[PDB]
Amino acid sequence: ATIGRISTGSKSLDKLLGGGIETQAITEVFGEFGSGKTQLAHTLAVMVQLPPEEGGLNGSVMWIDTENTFRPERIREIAQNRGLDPDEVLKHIAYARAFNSNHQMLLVQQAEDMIKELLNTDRPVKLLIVDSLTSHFRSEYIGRGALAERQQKLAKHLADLHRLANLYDIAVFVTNQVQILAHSATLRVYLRKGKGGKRIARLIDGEAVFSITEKGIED
Repeated sequence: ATIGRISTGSKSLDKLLGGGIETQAITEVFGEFGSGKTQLAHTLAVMVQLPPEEGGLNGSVMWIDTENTFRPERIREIAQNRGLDPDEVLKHIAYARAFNSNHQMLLVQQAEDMIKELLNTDRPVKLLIVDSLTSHFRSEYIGRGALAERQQKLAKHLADLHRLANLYDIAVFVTNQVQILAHSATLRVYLRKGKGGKRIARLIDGEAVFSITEKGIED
């Protein structure tokens, strides 16, 4: 399958990314608390539902939430302000809370069932969000010997996510709160606060600038 692109809502960020978030890839956004990672996730969960000529993939969404940070009313606000029906957009997000890292890993395997079910409908899954990818792993695997153990378990989790992205033509979008470790995401985007309330994005391995608004994010 040819890869698809999803607009982030920001022309600046889309250009940095080569035309938006890619399917058949894991895109990791990382940065400090408050850098806008979850706002970008909320915006993408709306944008992917747009038709292709507007920057979406006519797609539905699966969301795995490790920090109780998903806000249905934020989805509804972004949707309405972009001209979409807020309740239809929300209904196309399958939502699950992961209560520890082992549950998080099972939920990714569980997601394959719904992905297969929706694959030949008019709104197949096109975006899988894990927010936060790392918070449970950081809490649970700590101290001497934890680096190797945590990295190995996260490598398996990311291998599972890569398989879903590649096999079913899905964009996987993950967040990582960061104040030397290896990472296996396809593309890593560093996000930080700038002046004037702006957020600044930089690829790791120019910079885009965007604001957080009633439309989610935009230039």
